[PDB]
Amino acid sequence: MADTDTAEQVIASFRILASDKPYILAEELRRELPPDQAQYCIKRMPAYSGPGSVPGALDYAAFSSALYGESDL
Amino acid sequence: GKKAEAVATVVAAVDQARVREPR
Repeated sequence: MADTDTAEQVIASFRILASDKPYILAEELRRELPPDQAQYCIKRMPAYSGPGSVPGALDYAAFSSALYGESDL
Repeated sequence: GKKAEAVATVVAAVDQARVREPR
């Protein structure tokens, strides 16, 4: 809605699941995303990357770029 | 309705990368 660009859509969509957060927790994807989706994603998004992060945060923004862009080809 | 729509986008995007998974 307020954003659109394939990669931006996933970030805006993930932000909603993480509850207005620059990162998402593994447990959140398990209860917010099909158990199978949380496990697969929890692997893509590296270990978040913020200043006031938390003990167990993940960055879906890094994973979004890989889904629509992985290695040059 | 707003949150469910976001999950559809994340799930749809997740299935895209999964399609690249052999059997």
